[PDB]
Amino acid sequence: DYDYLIKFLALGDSGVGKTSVLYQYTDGKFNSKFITTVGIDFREKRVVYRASGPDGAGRGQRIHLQLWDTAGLERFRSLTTAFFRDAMGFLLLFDLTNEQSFLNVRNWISQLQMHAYSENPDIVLCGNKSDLEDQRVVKEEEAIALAEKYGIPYFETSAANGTNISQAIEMLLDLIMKRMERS
Amino acid sequence: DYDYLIKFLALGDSGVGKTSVLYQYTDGKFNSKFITTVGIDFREKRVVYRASGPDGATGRGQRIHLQLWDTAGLERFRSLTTAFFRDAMGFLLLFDLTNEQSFLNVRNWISQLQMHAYSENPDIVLCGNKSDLEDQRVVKEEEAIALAEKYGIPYFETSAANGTNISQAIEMLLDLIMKRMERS
Amino acid sequence: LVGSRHTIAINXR
Amino acid sequence: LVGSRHTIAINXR
Ligand SMILES: Nc1nc2c(ncn2[C@@H]2O[C@H](COP(=O)(O)OP(=O)(O)NP(=O)(O)O)[C@@H](O)[C@H]2O)c(=O)[nH]1
Ligand SMILES: Nc1nc2c(ncn2[C@@H]2O[C@H](COP(=O)(O)OP(=O)(O)NP(=O)(O)O)[C@@H](O)[C@H]2O)c(=O)[nH]1
Ligand SMILES: [Mg+2]
Ligand SMILES: [Mg+2]
Repeated sequence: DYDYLIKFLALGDSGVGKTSVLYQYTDGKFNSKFITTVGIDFREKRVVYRASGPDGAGRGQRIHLQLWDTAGLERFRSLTTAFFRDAMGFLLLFDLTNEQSFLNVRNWISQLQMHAYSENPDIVLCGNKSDLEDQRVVKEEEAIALAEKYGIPYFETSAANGTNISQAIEMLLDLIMKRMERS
Repeated sequence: DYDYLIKFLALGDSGVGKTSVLYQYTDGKFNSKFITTVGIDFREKRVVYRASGPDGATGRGQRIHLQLWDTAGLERFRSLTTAFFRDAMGFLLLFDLTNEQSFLNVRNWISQLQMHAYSENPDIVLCGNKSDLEDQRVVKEEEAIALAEKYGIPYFETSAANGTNISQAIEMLLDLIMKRMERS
Repeated sequence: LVGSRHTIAINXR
Repeated sequence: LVGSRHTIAINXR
């Protein structure tokens, strides 16, 4: 049925849209009403990964994606766990309409490098809620600069309408599939 | 994770005491107020594991990192068809000694386990919880024991409130897994 | 732990 | 997936 079970973890302040980003990705659905995640949760999706071919060459592997959702209010608490060190890649979100959630991205990355299976784990940075342009407060150049300083991909996404959700997740999938041994 | 990282899943109808049992085990604490579990949750515990022979000869302790997963009873059988569920190494199956229907539903639970776990015969320990409520007890001990014998699984009557048999039941499940696994 | 539906890697199996 | 603090088993690594 599947060739690889791949586990990713979404992170970021409460309210930035972690639950909604996973839900729009796996089910194509979105709920307006905020219900904070307690404990932890997950979703799964079977996808097909076609590799980045050199010179342009095909070889599509069945991936079983397992997408873990964290409680933003628990903050930095379950970083201590063997569970966390089993996460293969990180989808790090902030809220394009919340400067404070963006200002907290530096410490999230620091916390990530300190507790993951690697001091340089794969991270994809998402500026979520791009559909609320009238309430935007984070300037694209600042977000792009921050991603460039750390060397991680940056996407502006919307869990409401799906814009760039799959692109961001497939980018994380690609990093892991190229870093993993025997592939 | 030091010698081994072992993962268990606790199951049963809503209200039987899954969250309270795992919390009593990891923290020795209990709360009377019912806060039903939404989604999933887990607690981790470092414990020492001491193998026992058939004669009772005890080997040296091994450091186990236990990862104990807690499930929502209201989503009864929601997605036993996930890769998450197929990664559970063993199951702590609970019912409530004060709720006969939760006990009558144990057969269906075992059926659903065997159809959806990593194996057709996964390790199971049956707990009859809330043994501290003697006046409210309704499940007949002889019938719980008969049922356990039929499926060949250990049975413990536990209390999340006062802690009785909680370590024993989890330790027996750990013993089944350690005995069963392949090592390098 | 080897099963008819899935092999669980233990950090043996 | 081999890391400096831990190695993740991929159901390679
Ligand atoms: N317009 C819009 N609203 C969004 C978007 N993503 C999330 N929201 C809304 O913002 C709120 C928070 O979403 P949610 O996914 O619960 O955030 P979270 O990161 O999971 N928070 P927590 O960590 O507390 O569980 C909800 O009201 C949700 O509908 C988005 O892309 N666009
Ligand atoms: N006296 C007593 N009360 C218990 C015991 N175990 C649980 N309870 C109580 O019974 C209720 C249910 O406990 P809980 O652990 O939430 O059950 P659950 O199986 O996790 N329910 P859910 O599936 O809805 O999350 C709570 O009110 C709790 O205080 C026990 O051994 N003794
Ligand atoms: Mg959430
Ligand atoms: Mg509960």
